[PDB]
Amino acid sequence: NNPAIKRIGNHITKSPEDKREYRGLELANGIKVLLISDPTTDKSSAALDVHIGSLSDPPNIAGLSHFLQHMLFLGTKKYPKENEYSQFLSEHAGSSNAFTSGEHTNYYFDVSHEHLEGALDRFAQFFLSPLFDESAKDREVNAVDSEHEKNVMNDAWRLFQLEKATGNPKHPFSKFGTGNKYTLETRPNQEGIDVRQELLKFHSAYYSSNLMAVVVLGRESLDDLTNLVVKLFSEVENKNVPLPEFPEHPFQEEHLKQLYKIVPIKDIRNLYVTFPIPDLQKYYKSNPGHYLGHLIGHEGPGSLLSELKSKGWVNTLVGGQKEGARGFMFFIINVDLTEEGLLHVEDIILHMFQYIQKLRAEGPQEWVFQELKDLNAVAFRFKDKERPRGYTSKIAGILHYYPLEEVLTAEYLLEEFRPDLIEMVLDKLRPENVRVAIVSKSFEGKTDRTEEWYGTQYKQEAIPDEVIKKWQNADLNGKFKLPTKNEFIPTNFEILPLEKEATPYPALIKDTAMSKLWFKQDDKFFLPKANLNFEFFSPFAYVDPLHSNMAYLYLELLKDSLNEYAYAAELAGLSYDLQNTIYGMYLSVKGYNDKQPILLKKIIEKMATFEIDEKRFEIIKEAYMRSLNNFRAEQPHQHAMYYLRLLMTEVAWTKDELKEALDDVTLPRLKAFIPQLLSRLHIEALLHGNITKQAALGIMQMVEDTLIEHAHTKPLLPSQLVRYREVQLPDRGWFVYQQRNEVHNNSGIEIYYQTDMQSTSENMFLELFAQIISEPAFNTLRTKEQLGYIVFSGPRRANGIQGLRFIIQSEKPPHYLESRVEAFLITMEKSIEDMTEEAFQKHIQALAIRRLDKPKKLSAESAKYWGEIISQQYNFDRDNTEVAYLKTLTKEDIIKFYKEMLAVDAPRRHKVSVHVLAREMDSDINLSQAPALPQPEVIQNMTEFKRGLPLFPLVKPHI
Amino acid sequence: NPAIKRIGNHITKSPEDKREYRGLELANGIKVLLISDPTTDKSSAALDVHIGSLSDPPNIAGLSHFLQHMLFLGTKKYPKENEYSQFLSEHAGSSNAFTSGEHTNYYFDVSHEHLEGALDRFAQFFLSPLFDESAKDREVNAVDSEHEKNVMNDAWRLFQLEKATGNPKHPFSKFGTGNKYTLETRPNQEGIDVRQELLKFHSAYYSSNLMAVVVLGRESLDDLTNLVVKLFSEVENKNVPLPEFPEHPFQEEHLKQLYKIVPIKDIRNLYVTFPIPDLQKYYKSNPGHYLGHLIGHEGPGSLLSELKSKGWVNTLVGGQKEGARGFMFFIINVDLTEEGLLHVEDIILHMFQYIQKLRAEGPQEWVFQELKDLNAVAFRFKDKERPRGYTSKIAGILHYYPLEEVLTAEYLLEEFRPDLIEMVLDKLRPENVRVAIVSKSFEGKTDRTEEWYGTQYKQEAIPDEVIKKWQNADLNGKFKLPTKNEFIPTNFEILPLEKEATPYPALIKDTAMSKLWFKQDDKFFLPKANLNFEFFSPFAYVDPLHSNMAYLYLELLKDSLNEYAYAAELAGLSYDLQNTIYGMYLSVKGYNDKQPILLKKIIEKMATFEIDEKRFEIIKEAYMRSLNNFRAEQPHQHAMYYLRLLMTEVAWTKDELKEALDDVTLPRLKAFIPQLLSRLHIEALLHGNITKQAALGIMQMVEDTLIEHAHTKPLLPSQLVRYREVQLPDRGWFVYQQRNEVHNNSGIEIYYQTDMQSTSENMFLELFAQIISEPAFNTLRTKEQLGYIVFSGPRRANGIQGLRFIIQSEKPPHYLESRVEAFLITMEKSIEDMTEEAFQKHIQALAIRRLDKPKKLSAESAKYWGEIISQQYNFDRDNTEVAYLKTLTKEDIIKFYKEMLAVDAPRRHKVSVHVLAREMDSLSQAPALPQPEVIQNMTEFKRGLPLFPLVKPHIN
Ligand SMILES: COC(=O)NC[C@@H](Cc1cnc2ccccc2c1)c1ccc(OCCCCCc2ccc(NC(=O)[C@H](C3CCCCC3)N3CCC[C@H](N)C3=O)cc2)cc1
Ligand SMILES: COC(=O)NC[C@@H](Cc1cnc2ccccc2c1)c1ccc(OCCCCCc2ccc(NC(=O)[C@H](C3CCCCC3)N3CCC[C@H](N)C3=O)cc2)cc1
Ligand SMILES: [Zn+2]
Ligand SMILES: [Zn+2]
Repeated sequence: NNPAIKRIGNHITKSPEDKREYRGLELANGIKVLLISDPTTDKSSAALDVHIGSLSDPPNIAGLSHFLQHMLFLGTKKYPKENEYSQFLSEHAGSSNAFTSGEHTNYYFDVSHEHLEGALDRFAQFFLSPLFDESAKDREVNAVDSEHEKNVMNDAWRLFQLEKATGNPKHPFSKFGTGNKYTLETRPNQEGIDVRQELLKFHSAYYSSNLMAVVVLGRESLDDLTNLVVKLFSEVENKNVPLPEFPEHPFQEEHLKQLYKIVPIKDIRNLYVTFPIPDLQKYYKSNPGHYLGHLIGHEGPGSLLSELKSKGWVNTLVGGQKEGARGFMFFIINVDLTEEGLLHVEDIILHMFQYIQKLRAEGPQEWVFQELKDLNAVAFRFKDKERPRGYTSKIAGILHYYPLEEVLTAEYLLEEFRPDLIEMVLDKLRPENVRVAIVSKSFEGKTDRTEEWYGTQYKQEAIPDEVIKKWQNADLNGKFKLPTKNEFIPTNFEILPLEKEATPYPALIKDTAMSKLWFKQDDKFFLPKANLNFEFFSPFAYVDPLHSNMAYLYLELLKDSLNEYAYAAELAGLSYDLQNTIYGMYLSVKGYNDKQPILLKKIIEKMATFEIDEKRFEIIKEAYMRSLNNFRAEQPHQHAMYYLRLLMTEVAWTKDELKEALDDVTLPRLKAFIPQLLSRLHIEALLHGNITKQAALGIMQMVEDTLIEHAHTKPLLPSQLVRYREVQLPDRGWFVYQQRNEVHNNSGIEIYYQTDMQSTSENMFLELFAQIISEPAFNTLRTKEQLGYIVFSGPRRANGIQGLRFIIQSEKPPHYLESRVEAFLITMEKSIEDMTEEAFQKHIQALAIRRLDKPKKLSAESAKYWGEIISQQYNFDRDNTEVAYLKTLTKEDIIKFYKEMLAVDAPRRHKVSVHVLAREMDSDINLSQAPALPQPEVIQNMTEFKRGLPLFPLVKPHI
Repeated sequence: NPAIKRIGNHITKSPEDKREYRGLELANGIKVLLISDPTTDKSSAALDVHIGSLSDPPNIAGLSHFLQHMLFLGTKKYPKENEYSQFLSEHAGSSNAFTSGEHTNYYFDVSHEHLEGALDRFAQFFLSPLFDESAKDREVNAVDSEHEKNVMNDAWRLFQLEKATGNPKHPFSKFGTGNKYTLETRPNQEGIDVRQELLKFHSAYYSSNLMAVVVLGRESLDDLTNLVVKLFSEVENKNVPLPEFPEHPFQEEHLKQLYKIVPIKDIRNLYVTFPIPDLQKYYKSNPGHYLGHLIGHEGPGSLLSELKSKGWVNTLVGGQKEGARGFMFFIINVDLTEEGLLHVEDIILHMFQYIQKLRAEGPQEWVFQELKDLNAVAFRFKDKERPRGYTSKIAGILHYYPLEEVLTAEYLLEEFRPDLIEMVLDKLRPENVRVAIVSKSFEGKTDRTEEWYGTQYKQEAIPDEVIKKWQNADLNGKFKLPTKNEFIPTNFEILPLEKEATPYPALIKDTAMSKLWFKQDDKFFLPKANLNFEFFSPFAYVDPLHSNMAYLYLELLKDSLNEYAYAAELAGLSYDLQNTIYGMYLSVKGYNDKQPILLKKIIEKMATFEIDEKRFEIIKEAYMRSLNNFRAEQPHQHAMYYLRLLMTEVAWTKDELKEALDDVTLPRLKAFIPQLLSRLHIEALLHGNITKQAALGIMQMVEDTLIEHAHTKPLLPSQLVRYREVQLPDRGWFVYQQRNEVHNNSGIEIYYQTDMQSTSENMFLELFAQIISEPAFNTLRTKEQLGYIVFSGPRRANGIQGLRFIIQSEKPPHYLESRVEAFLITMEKSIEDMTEEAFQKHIQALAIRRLDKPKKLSAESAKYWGEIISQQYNFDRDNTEVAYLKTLTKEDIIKFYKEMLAVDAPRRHKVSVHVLAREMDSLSQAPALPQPEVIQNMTEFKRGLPLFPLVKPHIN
């Protein structure tokens, strides 16, 4: 009926549990579209994906597709204002982003459901009439340069690019996609290159509709969205641009049978094994790479990892298919290395080849495939509802590779068993086709080459033919066996009827000296899943640095020992997490409820009757020592946040204290620790999901009985159940703690204005001021003043106390940052004074909607409940109570609050700043007038600082 | 001049004693000792009448005690009753008195400038006392108060019960305290005028010939002679023959008798007594001291060692017990285990076996010689005594020894008399034994009740078969005589005062492992040193279990080291070792000579200690009963104990500790000790006859002994955390209520928390406490008659302070609250009205008290140790704080009360603890009080309030 529509796709295959409605169609200009109708959604979204990226970049400008990614969303003929799209989405509780890959430039946003047409109209105009405003040319270069400079000191980005540089330089795969100040400014200036004209050349030659895909999600019907997208996207130019393909592999003979020795930033030992393979995409209905990745990357009994671990060579492994570009892919086998693993690289690889050879001897297995196909079927069926912004962005890219009807089922379903394709792929995984890379600090001052884009230090060798022959002739290994029938595969998906005694919030169904049990039966999602949360309290887990180290190692060793068993459950959508806390231990079991008690039983049984293997203990003790030293390689803002937590909490063991006390951790001392730690405990739990009241009680009893029987567990005294207090800062006080980051040449800062103890009134005073200043903070400090890559503002909540926080990572000294934040606070006071009641009520309403936002998955609901339980505040109806009080708030109340608590001259001001210096550092112009800042009290000793100040009380519970 | 009957020869003193002495007998028969000490801060005098309670008329019990109370209540020269106490209060003085069975000792101290003034008031009570009728009823309520206090005390209960089981016609059977019944109720019923009987007794017994006067002053011996003659030569001589009681109060019918007594506390004791002749005459030889030393010995081969080894007894006390002139006793008292209580006959057999070993081996001259040598050293290097107690003690012993031997008397032994040792030993036989067993296992199984205390007991005759068994006691090979004591000091060298010596302790070491404070003694010059150590460990108080483990570890350590340590303790080298809320405390005191040997053994034992399973179980049981036994402590103590739990950050209760005790196993304790000693911090004070280098060597030795045997590493500074005081809110009032199940008396503690300690805050509080001190006693105790215990003063804990009131009364706690509140108003008025002259008198009185210089090393060390344990280190505090006190005004104090303590103060921080009586249900105008916040749960109360900072240390 409509000439603007080429074809309306048939039924879009979806999960029976999916209530969202789908319509697929192709427009006359060649745009592939998917319309998502969700009358339930709080946020409406859209995405456009151009099948052009950084592999198409011109030789003259490296990072041009990525620079276009920035320059395209700056002004349009309909909306000449550069920041229109950004402002509209900010004004209507939205957000936007984009990314550039080698073959795609994806653009996306979300907005309040009532404003889809307005946001989409602004979005569509960039694909119709862009202007590329010459005024933002230099700031975008700096935004792209800031992105790369952040990546430069990242080990993964370094490796990613070093791999690209060690392939065929004549191949597009070797291109540097990010760009920088050099590639976008310095170099084009020297060569008399017109950056804007080269950008427009690129835009006009590649950005065509035939290579585009659109996804629109909203409350509006399928037909209303069909009209909206036709109106907005049938006018987009169709220059019939051919799809860029790369059939030739960037890895030719001279790039095979090669060995690379790389120097990292962090003290990490890793082995990377790669095989170039053809492009397997077209075989998505059988997916041979997934079959082989499942087996090679298996962690159960008889796996390659198991043997490599037993040999004491590796702890972790990753195996499978890795995307390349249209025409090529890679097969990887990635492992970490123990000190002995680094010495037995050749041996490890021999074992890798022995496992690959076992699969050849055994041949493909239909039963392994049946499990994989059946599991993905259950996965797709009971899958959680997606965040619309990520959902659209994802589908936009997927539309290019699959028929309209298969874009939901694409990466989930398996149909045909193709053992011939498995045999085809497995045949490329051979020693004459291997590329080997070792990453070790031991290569420092022993390297001859440099990757210039990042500065990575490496050496390259050709692998001796005698090493290749040993891998080819590799003898059989009986330790390697194919996995067994996965008994963890779920079968019972019955949604237990909603009980007569069912409550809207978690109810305390057990209250004893040993345990406090909070339970809720899911009354919203109705998926066969549940979340089991346990917090085990012991004063012996943080009494001193030694015991803290021992509580860490205990649980690392426990997860390691349970790994081979737990893996099968993980594959069957049942996962667990076990971490030590500053009060004891945390256990979470998520996923399908069916086989959930079995894994829980095993976890607690292992906990209570743990037999430590000396070899594992020594390997894990070494890796934890490295992990301690590796904190220095973390970013300055991350360090700043770590120092404030130390400073502000009553008891807190530093990384320096923990590593000093690690040497004293012996195997008998640890063997003595476990019964002592488990001798006396309090357990506080939350069991939420597809469970009944009597089932939750039986779970808790099983947990109790296992600890009582095997560990001889007894409860703790209520006087022993004590939490740490926050430091109480003095009125009109300002303290500064300074430290240096030795890895990065940027500064870090956290500015904390401590207000008072949390309450309905105090929370909403702070949250309203935070709501008001939120967007301006980013546009001022980040966009206008260009302070740093990281600019953050919001409430800080710790130990029942709260306040206002500012986190910034800049190239400018922390003391300059101090004066800028202070000027901004004055501007915000002016803004609140000057703003209208209409603009003020919009803030109260924006915050109110965010706080009343319904959780969209069970885990999101449980996380809200868990927060109230771990804070011991138990205010499950918080949002309603606090939103009712917020609506009564006046402009003058926030002005008074600022005047008394936050202002430079406020009578009750409590400012504490943490300054993290850059690697090389030492300690008008139409900008806001910064006030006069007093002399800070410089903190020299964390203990003396705490000893000289009072500590706050602890917040009283609701229940 | 002729008023002196004779002047004694040289008064034998120590060459180390710089004080001058003069003895003389007055014409009226008064024996006198004069002490000339120009350096003395306080001067003192004491008069002792050799007549006591054993002289009371049978129809008026406690009359001698009553005369003591009525004597110092006005005279002809000084008619007002308040005169004497008032005079001493105005001139930095004090006074007290005690009545025993044979003596009435009256004594005082005053400023060294006001000796003549004070002694003149004192002297009149021995010339023309008035005995004011106004105080008759108040003094009876005072004597009745003292007896009612002792009524629930197990030691006073036994003391009287023993006296109720002998010859009733013997003066020893007398109740010497008296009460409202014996001094008021019964005499009125019998038509006895107590006043005339009081005057009768005083006339008959208060004779100068039975009196001894001791005077200590800055004044010369010649000037002291003139003063004591001027005042005491007029005391009338009634020529009273000194009473004697040579019959033994236990005649044949009272021998071979078994007594079964019910206690208040869950205690188990065995008392074995032998009536003996009055050995006082043999004081130069002293055979009772000899046998006491051997029978009571705690070293290898001793009676105790075997009784411990068998698992029957933990402790033993042996030797002569004083009776009166004419009779004495020889005792062997032990405590019992659950098993000792079932093996009493076996314990006494073992006692008799040991006695027989002393017979078979005969007397040892070297044993006597060692005692002689030890008393010579102990007399020579005797610490300087506070004048008040020094005069009091001499006034008593003046009666017993010649003038010249009054100081050496209780010390020096001369001739070895094996004949006497055989004579005394011949009395230690089963035919002459008396046995008493104290145990709750007798509750409901007794027939008699002691009338004065209500003590429940049974009397039995020891069977002839049991006596015969004990008589036939074999020789036991387990008993061996003690060996030569290798702890006897020989090196008495006083090291020269170093060029770099300091007046206060100096920080001579500040490492991660230890903080060492040192001071060479520049005051006393006796061959002694005090070695104090604080060991910090987060594992000594992490939970109630570790706390019990810390207690038991040191108790077992002290137990195991006892046989070795006793020899040192006899040789004047004692030690203390106890668990703290932060770790452990060790103190080594006495003669420096053998001091590092003992300290090396204690530190070695700490680390290489091996636990005996039998002792562990025994000590564990002893500690479980000790926790329970707290229920029998006074209600005011209970009230003090609860406020320490309420106001401290972390504090494990007696209930939590006793609940944790069953989890203390032997493998658990063995795992704990290596763990506790693994990481330590030591804070020490080494004060005495030592050099800087000697101190450093001592600290290094302690550190190295721990490093070697325990692999000790230092803690992190971040781990050296001290508990905080709960910060009370402004205008707040919290009440905590409990009950005392044992006592029918109420206990209370009222705390007005002020602020953190600082020069200004300390002196505000201390000056306010000075002003209200006597009035609090006079109003609430004397006038209102609230109770025996009425206390007011500053409270100091965790760098914080405030005002406190402690009252033990039979009246309910809420009443005391309003009466204390009424008193606060009364003082608010009293301060506004008092003169500048009256105000300055309070400043001077506090200044004098605060500047009162220590008389011995121990007292100086204690002052320094207090500065160390608080982590304030303000050694020059007393000078600084007094200088500031002298700048304070009546206005400054008025401001402080109105802001912090007044019923309507803006910053009033009140917390009260109420401990009700056993039976209890759950005048100036008192102000209106708000409704208090009742503390249900101690932890929730603590969680709901903030915590104070910790006081900043005073740096050099
Ligand atoms: C993309 O960036 C790079 O190219 N980086 C370069 C190399 C490092 C390198 C290499 N060679 C060089 C040669 C010369 C010079 C320098 C060199 C540098 C690199 C770095 C990191 C890196 O990260 C890994 C993720 C890569 C994503 C693909 C993938 C996903 C999942 C799985 N597999 C799994 O998650 C599997 C499942 C697969 C599907 C079936 C079920 C199993 N499973 C699950 C969890 C763990 C388990 N053991 C396992 O196995 C495999 C691939 C990849 C490559
Ligand atoms: C004062 O109160 C009473 O009398 N109460 C009565 C009885 C309990 C009783 C008894 N029998 C009864 C019969 C029938 C009915 C009721 C009865 C009740 C009692 C209670 C407590 C009591 O307390 C004990 C002290 C009593 C002082 C005499 C003394 C001092 C020191 C030493 N001996 C030592 O200090 C010796 C040294 C002596 C000198 C040379 C060196 C050794 N040494 C040192 C310390 C420890 C060591 N094991 C030791 O041995 C001996 C006696 C005394 C008596
Ligand atoms: Zn970018
Ligand atoms: Zn009295």
